[PDB]
Amino acid sequence: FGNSRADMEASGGNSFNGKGGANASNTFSGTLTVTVDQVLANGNLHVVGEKQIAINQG
Amino acid sequence: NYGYQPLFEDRRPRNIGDTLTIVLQENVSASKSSSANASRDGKTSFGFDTVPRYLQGL
Repeated sequence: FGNSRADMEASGGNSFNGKGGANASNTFSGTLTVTVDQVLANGNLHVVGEKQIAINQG
Repeated sequence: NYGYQPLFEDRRPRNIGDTLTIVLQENVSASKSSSANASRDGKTSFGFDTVPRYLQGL
């Protein structure tokens, strides 16, 4: 053990941090009058409708 | 003719083309964590500050 033959010192480190995420949203509010353009075999009604508003510059 | 229709039974989809309302309500959350540690400390000493004569050679 003389002459620092067995003296030793070591250190080590390892680090990892990952993360992730996502999100989506949508809202819609209004009222629209549509018209029936087809009646299906079970009585369900296909409906289509369009509202066009022009206010000033569009 | 749309066939036989029950009077008091709740309106359910029964055939191809029938509609059904799905209320999407999903809430999933999982987590895990762990750790481990180990430690060891050792100190040792011996000193002869004053050595009597009969012990000198040792």
